[PDB]
Formats: sequence, structure tokens, C-alpha cells
Amino acid sequence: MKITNPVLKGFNPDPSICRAGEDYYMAVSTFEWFPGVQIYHSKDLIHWRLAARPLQKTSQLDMKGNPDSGGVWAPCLSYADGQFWLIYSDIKVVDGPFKDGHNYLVTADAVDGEWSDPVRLNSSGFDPSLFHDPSGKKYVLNMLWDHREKHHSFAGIALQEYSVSEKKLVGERKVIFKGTPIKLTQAPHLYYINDVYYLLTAEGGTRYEHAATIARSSRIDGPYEVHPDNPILTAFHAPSHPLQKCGHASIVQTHTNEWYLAHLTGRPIHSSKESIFQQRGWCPLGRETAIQKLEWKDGWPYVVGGKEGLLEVEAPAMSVKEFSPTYHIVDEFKDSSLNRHFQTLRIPFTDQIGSVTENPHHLRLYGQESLTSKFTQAFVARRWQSFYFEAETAVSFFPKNFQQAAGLVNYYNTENWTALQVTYDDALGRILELSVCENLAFSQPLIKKIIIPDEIPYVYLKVTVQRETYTYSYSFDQQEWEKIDVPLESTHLSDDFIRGGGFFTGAFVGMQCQDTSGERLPADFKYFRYEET
Amino acid sequence: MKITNPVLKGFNPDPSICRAGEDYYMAVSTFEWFPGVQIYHSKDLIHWRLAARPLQKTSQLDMKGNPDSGGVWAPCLSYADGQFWLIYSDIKVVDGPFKDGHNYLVTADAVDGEWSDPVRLNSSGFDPSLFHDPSGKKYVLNMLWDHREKHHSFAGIALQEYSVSEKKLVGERKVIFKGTPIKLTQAPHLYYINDVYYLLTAEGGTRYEHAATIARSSRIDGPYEVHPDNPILTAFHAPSHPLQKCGHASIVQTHTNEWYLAHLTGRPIHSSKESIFQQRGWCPLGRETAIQKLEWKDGWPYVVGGKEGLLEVEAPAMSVKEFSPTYHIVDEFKDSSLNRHFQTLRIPFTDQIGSVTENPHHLRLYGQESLTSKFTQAFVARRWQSFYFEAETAVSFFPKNFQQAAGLVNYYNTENWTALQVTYDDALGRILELSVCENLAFSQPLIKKIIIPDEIPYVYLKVTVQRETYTYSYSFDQQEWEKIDVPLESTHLSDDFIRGGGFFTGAFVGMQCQDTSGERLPADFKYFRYEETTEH
Ligand SMILES: O[C@@H]1[C@@H](O)[C@H](O[C@@H]2CO[C@@H](O)[C@H](O)[C@H]2O)OC[C@H]1O
Ligand SMILES: O[C@@H]1[C@@H](O)[C@H](O[C@@H]2CO[C@@H](O)[C@H](O)[C@H]2O)OC[C@H]1O
Repeated sequence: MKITNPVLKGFNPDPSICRAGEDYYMAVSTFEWFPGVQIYHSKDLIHWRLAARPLQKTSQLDMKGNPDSGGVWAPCLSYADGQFWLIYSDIKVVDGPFKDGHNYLVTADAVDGEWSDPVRLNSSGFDPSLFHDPSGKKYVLNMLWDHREKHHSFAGIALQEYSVSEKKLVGERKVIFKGTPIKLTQAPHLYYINDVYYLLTAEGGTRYEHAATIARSSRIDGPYEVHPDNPILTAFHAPSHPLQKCGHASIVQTHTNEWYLAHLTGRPIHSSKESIFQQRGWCPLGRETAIQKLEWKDGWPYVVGGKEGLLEVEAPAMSVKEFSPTYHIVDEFKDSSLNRHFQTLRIPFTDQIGSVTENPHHLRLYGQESLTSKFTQAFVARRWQSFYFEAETAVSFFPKNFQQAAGLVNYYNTENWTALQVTYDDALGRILELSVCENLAFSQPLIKKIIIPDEIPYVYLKVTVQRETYTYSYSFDQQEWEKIDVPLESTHLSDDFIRGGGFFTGAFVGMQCQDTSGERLPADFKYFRYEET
Repeated sequence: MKITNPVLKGFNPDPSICRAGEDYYMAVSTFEWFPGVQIYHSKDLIHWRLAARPLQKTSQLDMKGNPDSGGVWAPCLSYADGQFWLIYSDIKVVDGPFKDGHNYLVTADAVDGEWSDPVRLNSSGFDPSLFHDPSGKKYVLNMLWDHREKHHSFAGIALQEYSVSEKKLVGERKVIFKGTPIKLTQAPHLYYINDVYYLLTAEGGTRYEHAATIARSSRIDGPYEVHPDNPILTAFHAPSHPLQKCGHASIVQTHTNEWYLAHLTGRPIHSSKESIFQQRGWCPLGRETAIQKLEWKDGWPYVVGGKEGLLEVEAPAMSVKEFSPTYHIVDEFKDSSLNRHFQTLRIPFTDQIGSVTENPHHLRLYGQESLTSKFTQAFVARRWQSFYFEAETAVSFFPKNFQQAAGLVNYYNTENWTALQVTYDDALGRILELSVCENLAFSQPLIKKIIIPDEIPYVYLKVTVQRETYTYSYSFDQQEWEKIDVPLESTHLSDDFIRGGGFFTGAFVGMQCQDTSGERLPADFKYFRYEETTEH
């Protein structure tokens, strides 16, 4: 009867909420993880099921070589004229003065149906949004990226008409809003409400200064006046609040004439050696999606409970409906294709990297490139979505040289991961090795190599995650586990720990095989258990 | 007449020398520059002409997104059984514990003919090489990359048989050599000389500790005995020597029964307010190729003149054969094909970025991504090949917003370049802007903006390179020039300045257009001049 935030747990940022009659959908960004964009469905705003992942083919999304946290940034999902519209980006440069990336449009009739081939829109900035103006005309909003040395990089909100018949942006482009002193003006969404235009934006950047700003105007092109108690959403001032980084919002008006606001947020683990006011913490689950309720006064919306958001939010006047779980707690790969919660890095899942059919009821992975490669990785993984869980798998892998390895991986990006892999030692045979990579600093800490007897058909591998730490354990028969006494830090796989300009995903766990010799040696995984506790 | 080194000036590393009858060929690496591999041709070893660039299709080489100084590393060109064999690499990771990359083989009847589609070989290490054993067997050598924490990454030289009929490696591989205390053992090339196997390698890394070591064995798989005066080539001990980084060599026996050694080298610019011992210099021309004469004693080759290598080298007993230049000093773009000294970053030249046929007598570049992008840049460039030159172009470009810019660029990688571009300012109209990117730190130092009047159809742009410094200048009438008073440092476009694990190319100059608004706004370049000051 209450909305319990985050409604989308783990890596699920930049929520774009829309209503198709009485059905509610939210699209979230996926960056380098393939297939692109996740769409969730809900009938009550409390329970959400993973319904679709539109960008399924390289003709829609080609991300081989994309930088970490490049690819699909904030998307925009809308419904109008009997079809869904998805505006998405493919960001190619995430560091330095430029942010080279391109905005595209695909359409579909059903969210889980077949999506069109993309139409080129523009490249002038990220967070593109498609606004269906009451007049029938259509408009694309985005932030304007300004590379010039002396200018703040977030130059404001651009507006330009989209011609449906010509399938291109037309007319003149106009900057309609420059933002507030919070700056980093971002995430524009336009709304026609009571004959006036409301421009919702994000400001402050997506770390702990994040905020949602709103302004209004009589004309679509402004000038816009800013909310008198702006920002309407932020946790910048409340470091102990359990919801942090609260911004990048979208508004929905329900079919019950109620008002709600979806936004991203982070749930940080804290230091204890440090003050939370100075060290705001680390978010291994990345940026998650939460929903707040809005109330109106004098033509201005307000977040009920205050600007920081609540964990428990007043659900709308609608019939509750839960959904069946969309993954197996223990997946034995008996299904025809990979479950919808598994994703690959950058490229589609094809025989290049593995198969679910070649060895039935197994996931076969052909050894390809290492975990530091932005190109071709034989790696299938799924999100951390709880601070407390166990993941476990069983691998048949018989490597012949030290350049072959396969096993269980916990992963943030190409420079930040840990891996417990079956590999080969030329003087010891098959061994089990722990490899740790922290901002490209690589170590293999076990001084005592773990030998695997030759006739063990399956090495059982398991990770136990307990909030701020996690540990690996292994078994040669499943009913007898041995724990590796190296406590790994969960905070080292978080938005707030990794270096670089792209820090936008979250921790993953999955099965991986690599063969840097060229032989493409396969690794057979009998099952994958993901059990939150 | 002597051989004058370097024989290939500017960015021309990892020479693989090769002989077909009385014709000599040398392949060099090209990294992210497309098309891949440069093959030069010679009949006297003194004069070399740019003859072919084999890897022209995305089916042979797909480098979109490749890191700076990834892509085509050291190649191997050989001639046997009436055809050419090219072994090349595509490196995808250049930083950190791994070096993910793949080695391929392609063949052709002539170097400037159509090359085959690639056969996969292995992925175990770079510097792959094909050996043609007198028994008719074929073998692939390459270094072995060890990623493990406690091990030196250069784990020795691997050897494995290649089956021509099965189009794949067969049998087991074996490490046949582990190097000397110089380590970083790489660049393996096998030679069968009077019933003895000689294994040539590079050691020391490609900076100032570079060396060429050689060893011999009665059997192909070792054990190998190292040269008694090893290494046979290096300038590590001679900081003042005009050739530095001397290593990564290959040997050829001429049809005159003489022996020569092709190797890479750097010609550094030195600061005479810095220790020549501590700071060995900066090479904006990258790694170039030189040739040394060999001489034998007791079954060991020695480099004539000492192991530092000579600047002037005794030529083989062959007739001089000079070649006419393969580029125009002023290229006016009247051909429907880009001159062979022009390259693009990572991808083919297609309508996606440019056209020489849409506006006749112009190079039209369609505005695409910035100079920091590893994907789709409308950028056509050619090597710095002298310390003294000027390059010049003329651009027709009418930008309508600040995200459109086109002009003349000096470039090393995506983090290191300068650019003089026609662009647009909301308050001032068309302006000429100087942009500087030093290891991704970005500046635009002109305080007073240069206003371009609306009546000006072409803006003329020039760079004048004078060894350690270069300067841009511009003109609205081709005859009256104004110098932009900020001296730029040529040493910042050098192997020795840029950060990261990939530092393997060299400085380029070329024409560029970017449009990060999305409109693909075209810029038309009327000509490109590149004129070396041979007087110096
Ligand atoms: O576009 C989305 C936003 O949530 C956010 O956008 C900005 C990207 O650059 C960062 O430096 C800013 O902090 C951030 O606000 O991140 C990317 C994507 O998730
Ligand atoms: O493969 C060629 C070699 O000349 C050289 O190989 C090594 C690559 O890693 C660097 O750290 C070493 O110094 C270098 O010797 O560079 C690449 C290519 O030119």
C-alpha cells in the first residue's frame, strides 16, 4: 500500500516515466551493457517488472570499443499517437573538453515488440528528450555541451523542432534556459500543464550535489521563471539521509489525477573513519530509481516530505498488482535464450563469445579478451541489487596454458574488477587464482596457489556479499566449501571509487572466460545462482 | 653514393625488410592510421618509394574505437613460393596488465595488388613473424605476453608450426629463447644461414634502452647461444649519438651477396638546459627506419662502424635507382582519389567523413567528431617528415554555431594536438580560433579573437615548423600573412611527451572539420601544401 524506494534496485539510473493509458513504464540507461536500455512495467507504481530491452541489434547500437560509462546515457521514453518513442544517446567520449556522442530515435507499437531502425537527431549534447506539444508539433530538448575553455560546459537547454514527416530536426535551434547558480543544467523535460510550460531539469551533477530544478513559462521558448523554493529535490544538505544524489527527475500524471516524480538516487556505504559531511560514501549498487509524490500549490509542484525524498511514499489510488519474478534464483540454462537479467559488455551475445545450445543446459563461453578490454569479452553478468547476497556457479574448464582462465567475476569497469578463475600453471597444473584490479593496478594476492586435482569435473565458485565487504569461497564437490581469506571491499566497485570521467554504472557479478592465446578454449557453466538474503 | 639514414623519414617504425629477386621491400607499422601497413620499395637500398598500403578494407582491419597507438604494431613481410606474406597485428589494449591483440596473415602476388582476407594465427603476443624453413615447413614466431603479477611481461619467444594447407597453427608451441638481462625480448625473426639458425630479437623496450640482440642454434627450437659481443646494435650507452632507440631490426642478404640490417631509430631534439644523460630527448618525427651494413666473423654478424649505427652507410654494389616523388608539393585535389601519403584515423575514407568528388578540385570534409574521439573523425593527415617545413591549406567553411570548426591541425593522438580552425561565435560571427590539447588539458590562449569578414570565401592557413617550435599563421588573400604570436612546442607532439602505454606513432599535419551539433556541415579544402626546407 506504500511505495518502497528504491523501486528499481541496483544499477538503474536516469528514470524516464511515461503513461500509456493505465500502464506505466520507465526507461533507464545502460551505458556499455548490452542489449541497450531497460524498460520496466508497473500497474501500481509500487511493483515493477523488467519488460523490454529495446536496443537489440548492432544496427541500433554499435558499442564495440566504447569507453567505460560511454554508450547509452539518459534515455527518454514517451507515448503519443498510438506508439512509443525512445530517444537515446551513444556517447563516444567521456573525458576531456568534448563529449562526442549522438542522439537517436526509435519507435515501436508495444514496448516489448520490435523497435524501428534509428533516426539521426543531433549530436549537440546528452539527455535528449522528445516533447509532444499539444499543437501536434514535436520538439527535441537536450543540454548544450560547450567545449570552450572559458565557458562552463553545461551551456543550457537547447530546443529544436522535430519534423515527423521529414524524419529530421528542422528550423532553428534555440537555447531556452540557462539554469540557476547550481549549474550543470541537465536532463530537460517539458510539460504542458494548465496552459503553461514547465521545464524540469537536473543540476549540480550526479554526485552528492545532485538536484532537480523546475521552471515555468507561457511560451515553449521562454523566458522561464524558476520555482521560488528551488531546487524541488536534493539531498545535498542532508548527508545522513538514506537517499542521496537525488536528481534527474521525470514527472507523470496518473490516470487517477495524481502526480508523481521518478528520480535517480544512491544509497552509500559510509566510512566510520570519516565524517559523512566530508566523505559522503560509496555506492556499489550505483544509481537506483526512486519515486516521490508531488503536491501542488499556486501552480508549483512540491515533493511531499521535503526535498530529500522518502523511503516510504504514498502509493496512488490504484489496484495493487505484483508480478512473477523474471529470473531463476538458480538458473540451469535450460531455457532457449539467456535470461533477461543477464547482459554482455558492448556486443551482442553470439557464437563469437558463447552459446546456450552447443552444450545444452550449460552456458558455454569461448575464451576471448581479458577483463580490461573494451572490445570482445566472453563475459555474461547481472547487477548487484542487494547489499546482502550470494552468487554461485559451477565451471567445467580444462586450460592448457597460463593465458586461459575462466570463472566468477565481480565487475565495475575494465579497470575495476576481481575474478576467481580456473587457470593453468606450467609447474602445478590446473589452479584456482584470485586476480584483483583496482583502477588498473593489478595484483594476484594468494601466496599459496590452490591446486585442483585433475579429475574434478566441476569447480564450484561462490561469492558472499555482506554490505561493505565480500569474500570468495570454492568447493570441489559443492557440499564442502573453503573460504579464501582475502576480504575484498565492496566500495572499490562503486561510482565513487573508480577513476575517470565516466562513473555511471554499478557492480555486476557473472561468469567469464578468457583465452589470450587464440585457441578460444570453451568453458561450460552448469548453473548460476543469485540469491539475495 | 652512400645510404643516408634514416631511409624512411618520419613515423616509420618496425622495419621488416624483404627481397624478391632484385627488388627490395620494407614494411613498417601504422598503428591507428588507416589504411594499415606501409610498404616501401627499393632497388639500391639508398632510395625508397612508398609502394603500397595493403590493409584497405574493414574486413582486413577494423580499428574503430582502438586506443591511441593500438592497432597495427610491428608487421612481418616475406616473399616465398612466388607470393608475398604479411603477418600483422591488431592491438586492442595498450595499458595495464594485459595486451589484448590478435595476429593475422594475408597474402598477395604483388605488394600493390589486392591482398587476401586474413587468416587468424594466435593472440598470445605481438611482433608476429613468419619463417620459411628450407624443409618447406612454415613457422610463426612471436613474443609471449605474461600478464601475471610476479612475472616480467615479456616471457620469451614462442614458436609454432603454421600449416599452409589447413590455414592455421598446428602442433604445440614452445618457448625457444628467453633473452638476456636487457629483457623485454621481442621482435623475433629467424634466419637460416649455412645450416645454422640465427634468432634476431629486440630488447630493452623502444625508448632509449632499445637494442638488437642475436643468437644462434643448430636446431630451430634451441638452445640458442647469445652473440659474444651482444647486443649488436644499441645507442643506450651513447646519449649524444645522432641515432637513438636503435633496435627492432631485420636482416636481408642482397643479390650481390651482401648483408644489411634495417632497424628503427629516433632522432631526438635536446634541451640545452637539461642533462643529456637525464633527458635523452623528444622525437616529434617518431620512430624512423635506418639501414646498417653487416659484416661477419666466426659465424657472428657485426654492425659496420660500431653498434651505435652510422648516419652514412656503404651502399650495395647495385646501380643507383632514384624515384620521382609520390606526392605533390601542392596537392590541388584534382584527382578522385586521395594521395597515398594521406591517411585517416582508424576508419576508411568514405562519404561518412569526406569526398574528393562532390565538389571538384576540393577535399570536402563533413563535420564529425572532435579531435579527442577514437571513432569517427573527418581528419585527413600526413606525416611530419622533416624538422623544417611548412604546410598550408585553404578552407571554405561557413559555420553557424560554436560546435562547428574546420581547419589545419598538428596531431599526435586524441589527447595531444593543436588546431587552427574557422569557427563561429554568437557575438562576433566567423572567427579563427587556436585550440591546444596537451595530454587532454585543453586551452584556447588567444585573448583577442580573430574576426573573419563575411566577404572572405577562403581562409588561408599555414604552419611553419622550425625544429623545437612551430607557429601558425593565416591570410585572407593568399599573399598577406599574419603570424599568430604563440610559439608551440614541437616536442609536445612526440613519443617522449605523451602519457599512457601507447607512445608509438609520430606527429601529423592535415585538414580537419568537426561538427558536434549534428548537421554534418561541410568544409571545402582547395589545396594542401607540404614543403620541406631542405636547406634546413
Ligand atoms: O546523463 C546522465 C546523467 O545522470 C549524468 O550526467 C552528467 C554526466 O557528466 C557528469 O560529470 C555529471 O556529473 C553528470 O550529471 O551522468 C550520465 C548519465 O547517467
Ligand atoms: O611492437 C613494436 C615494438 O617496437 C614496441 O613494442 C613494445 C611495446 O610496449 C612498449 O612498452 C615497449 O617499450 C615496446 O618495445 O612498440 C610497439 C611496436 O612499435
